[PDB]
Amino acid sequence: IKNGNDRVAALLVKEGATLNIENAGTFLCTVVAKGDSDFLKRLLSNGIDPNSKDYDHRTPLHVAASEGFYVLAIQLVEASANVLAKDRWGNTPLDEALGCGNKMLIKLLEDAKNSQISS
Amino acid sequence: IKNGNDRVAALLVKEGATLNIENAGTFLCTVVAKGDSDFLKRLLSNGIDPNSKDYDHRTPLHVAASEGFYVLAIQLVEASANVLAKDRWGNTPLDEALGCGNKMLIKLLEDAKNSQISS
Amino acid sequence: IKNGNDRVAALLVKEGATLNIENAGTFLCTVVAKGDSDFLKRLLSNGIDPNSKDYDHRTPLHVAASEGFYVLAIQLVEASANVLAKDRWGNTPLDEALGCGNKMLIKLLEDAKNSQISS
Repeated sequence: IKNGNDRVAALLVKEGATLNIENAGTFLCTVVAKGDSDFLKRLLSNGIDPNSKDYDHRTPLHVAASEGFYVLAIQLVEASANVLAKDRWGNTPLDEALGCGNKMLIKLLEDAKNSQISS
Repeated sequence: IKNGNDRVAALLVKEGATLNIENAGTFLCTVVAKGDSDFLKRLLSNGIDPNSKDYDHRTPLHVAASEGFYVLAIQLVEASANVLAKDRWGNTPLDEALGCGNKMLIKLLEDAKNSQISS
Repeated sequence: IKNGNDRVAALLVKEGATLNIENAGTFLCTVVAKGDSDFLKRLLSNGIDPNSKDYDHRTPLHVAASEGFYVLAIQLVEASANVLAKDRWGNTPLDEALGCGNKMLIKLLEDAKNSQISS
């Protein structure tokens, strides 16, 4: 997936494959810091957990909501990632997006909040 | 350095080798979580820059303050990694150290912060 | 858009064309320096996002506030590019608009800021 060879990657999972890496919460939030949207597309297709905690129990939304990757947030929420998490000092990802200020993210956060409320 | 062969590292620095890695701050924010103080000492042996910050602008002082360490903080104090730099959340490491607790290390951190401010 | 042929733009958007550029936020700062309001008005016809910020985190409201414009200030008011976002220097655009002057536009900006805050 790093080299973008999905054809072999597709048949690799068919025969039985999985991702076994450490600090995945810290690793993935580094990827979203660079801003590359192509890289995160094929990771979620292989079942990677999007709610993995970082070194400070920081969800990827904490990095995502602060900077405001509204477009790079639809793919993550397609995996039913939790939005009721907390920051290191205590901050909801939906509240984190609201604090920074983003109308597009607020609507997305409200939809996530509505989905979370509906459960 | 990773393999622990400090003896052979003397020839490398004598030859004129230098340390240069990408996202150094993020690397510094997870080794403290690992707690490899002995391996951390070798990092300071080569004089690596301690002012590196991650995507969240969190210096190693910030995570150490949250971790509530004493021996590592004293070792970090020897490295002299800034005094009080606001992170993404805007909380100074001195405030984080006081808020976290560890009065045995907070008093040392406060004395170090006062000395750093005076200097 | 650059050549001013708005007639072919209607067919292009009907075909489903998208406006994506790199370092977009910096572009909205230099255009208002040139004062091409007619060219700027065409940009909003395609629904370009006005919340983009440069490397200094300066929204188009910030540079317009320093520029002390009135017609453009009325123009970006309809764009609704946030209310008051701190820049690298930490100065809100409303504070910058008030500090710069232009009471003819500052009063309109203050009313727009008050309306944006209420909304």
